[PDB]
Amino acid sequence: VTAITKVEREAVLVCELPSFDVTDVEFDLFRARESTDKPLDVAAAIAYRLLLGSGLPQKFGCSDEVLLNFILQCRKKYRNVPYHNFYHVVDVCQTIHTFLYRGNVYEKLTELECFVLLITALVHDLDHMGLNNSFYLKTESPLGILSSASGNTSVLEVHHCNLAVEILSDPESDVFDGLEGAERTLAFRSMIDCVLATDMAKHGSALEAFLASAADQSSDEAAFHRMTMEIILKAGDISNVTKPFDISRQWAMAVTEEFYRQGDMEKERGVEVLPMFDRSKNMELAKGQIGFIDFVAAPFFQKIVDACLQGMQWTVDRIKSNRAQWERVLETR
Ligand SMILES: COc1ccc(C2=NN(C3CCCCCC3)C(=O)[C@@H]3CC=CC[C@H]23)cc1C#CC(N)=O
Ligand SMILES: [Mg+2]
Ligand SMILES: [Zn+2]
Repeated sequence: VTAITKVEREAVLVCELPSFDVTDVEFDLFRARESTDKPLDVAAAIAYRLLLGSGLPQKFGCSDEVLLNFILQCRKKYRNVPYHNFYHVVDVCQTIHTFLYRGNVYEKLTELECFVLLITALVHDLDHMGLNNSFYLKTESPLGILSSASGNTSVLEVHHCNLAVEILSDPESDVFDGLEGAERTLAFRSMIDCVLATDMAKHGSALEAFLASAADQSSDEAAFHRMTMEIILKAGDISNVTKPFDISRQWAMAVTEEFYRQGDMEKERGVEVLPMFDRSKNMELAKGQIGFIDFVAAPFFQKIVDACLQGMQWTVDRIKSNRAQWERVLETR
């Protein structure tokens, strides 16, 4: 990777965010973006203030300047896509911080596990092109061909991991350079394992393994820590429906557009498209969000909360409240 310059660092350091609190469950990233000329500098400043405010990089030997360089090297590898961009990953990092520290999930994990989680949120979708794993496999795109020949169908998640390793190989952006021996190894393994767990083809497997390990904890403490890390990255990743309605709605507009674009691209390529990805078969946003809530997100959050993450109850309450709002949109169309 090329060196981060003094000017690039300075353009982040000048951002003031008076009147925002980045640790709060009601924090609004859209309003932070809209408040400035330079929304990419503001988003970088949010991630910087959040990580330093935690105390964790200081604990684990990561200097202020290595932390910032890492944040800016992540930023340069995100694309100009509608949803899977630098704003998504800064949102995921902020949200995980709320789960650790307002939902008290930090009680279930070591400090080192918490540091790894927050860093991993920023690398978890590096160089995403707005196309899912099925696109690559069905169209025989070159990365699809490499996946099948190679024997791993998590085409996207392996790519994100390759680029995380690339960034951390430069001493100027290695946030894990203060760790020793076995700890350094734990960090790399954890990071990678968590990123691989974000592929929605493993959603059901991940959730079963978590609920099994939570039913003991005692019998295998290490497997419970590992699964808790995976399940919290996954929860941050699909957290848009746990936010204030107007924030939730903006996220939904953006993801929906990436679905449509994939569908246009498959059609172009002679592949027959599922109707959720088809501009021609949909009108309003409401029914899609109600479906995502009923069939994926509401059961996921209620199960993790009931099994041991009791301090995360507000997520369920806000999901139910957003869903009633979409329901009203439908029945008074
Ligand atoms: C805020 O809304 C949303 C937020 C996220 C997703 C995601 N779905 N899936 C898949 C989609 C195919 C069906 C099988 C289950 C879920 C992904 O693999 C995406 C990539 C990684 C994680 C979740 C992502 C969908 C919606 C929606 C909607 C809507 N139709 O309104
Ligand atoms: Mg992903
Ligand atoms: Zn993601």
